[PDB]
Amino acid sequence: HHHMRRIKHIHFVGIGGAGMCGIAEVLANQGYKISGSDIKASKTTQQLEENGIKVYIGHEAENIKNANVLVVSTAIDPENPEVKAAIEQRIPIVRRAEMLGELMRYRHGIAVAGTHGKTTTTSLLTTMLAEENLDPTYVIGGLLNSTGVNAALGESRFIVAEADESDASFLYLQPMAAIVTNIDADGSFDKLKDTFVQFLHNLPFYGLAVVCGDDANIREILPRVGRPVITYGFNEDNDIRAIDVEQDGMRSHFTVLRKGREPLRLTINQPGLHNVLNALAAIGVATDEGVSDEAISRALKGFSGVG
Ligand SMILES: Nc1ncnc2c1ncn2[C@@H]1O[C@H](COP(=O)(O)OP(=O)(O)NP(=O)(O)O)[C@@H](O)[C@H]1O
Ligand SMILES: [Mg+2]
Ligand SMILES: [Mg+2]
Repeated sequence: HHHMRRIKHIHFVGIGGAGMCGIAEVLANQGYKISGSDIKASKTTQQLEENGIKVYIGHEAENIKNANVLVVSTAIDPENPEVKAAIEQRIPIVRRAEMLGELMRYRHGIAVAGTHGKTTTTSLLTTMLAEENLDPTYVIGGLLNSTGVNAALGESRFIVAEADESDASFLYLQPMAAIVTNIDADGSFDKLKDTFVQFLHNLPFYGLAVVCGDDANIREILPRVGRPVITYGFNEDNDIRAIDVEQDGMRSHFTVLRKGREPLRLTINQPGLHNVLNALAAIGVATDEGVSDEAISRALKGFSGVG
């Protein structure tokens, strides 16, 4: 991937906050100098230090020394001393989602959205690409148990990332493929559906959206999407269907049907009908990306979960 013009030192304000340390880890593995700051030392900050990322405790204006850009979680608060010093010194400040957007530039990015099941689905799809030997970069909002990290840099073109709908963060992403697991109510619910539509409009006109056709709210916004859509679910009118579902204690067995493919029997190593649906979402993108049946089966059968 190309260098970012004149960016050598990136400083994360609130690096112990959610979503921040995974981006910092990927950028660090790419060769950027990564520093950060946070209110209180934590298991996240103690660890970031262990991989060479200096993590100041307490926000002092001097913590942004030598930084070329600052990363904040969502909004820019001028009352924060590091933020205020950066504005005084004309240092750029971007939100986390915009920095994640830049990791997708020049990559084949897959953004996993939905109200529930993003972390699980992102993990499943990442494992499927790993099993196909496609070494993906990934950014998960949780510990991938198979690797022991939230996020890692891969050498392939792929990056799989959680796409957060809160604060409309995911509109800063420019993916080549997207998942929407569900759109659940519990601003207004109508604005929220609009933003999911906007998110999919960020796909290129030829990009793929894999969405759960069992969800009535997803079904409602499909006429507005204007991109290639593949629906998954249990219902009969889905492009991708799990049938013959058997809940077997901590494991589930099902058959996935896919247009132009022979029926495929699978076992997912996690309980719950929602995780069969999450696996269908990952299967959808993985199939389109060329992942073999064997890689999909191995990934699902032995799935170590997300911490
Ligand atoms: N498809 C689903 N539909 C509804 N609930 C689900 C689904 N998948 C998982 N869950 C539930 O959501 C909980 C958290 O799952 P997770 O995969 O971390 O979701 P997320 O979309 O990443 N959530 P958040 O990042 O907190 O907005 C799970 O432990 C389940 O209780
Ligand atoms: Mg949430
Ligand atoms: Mg999550």
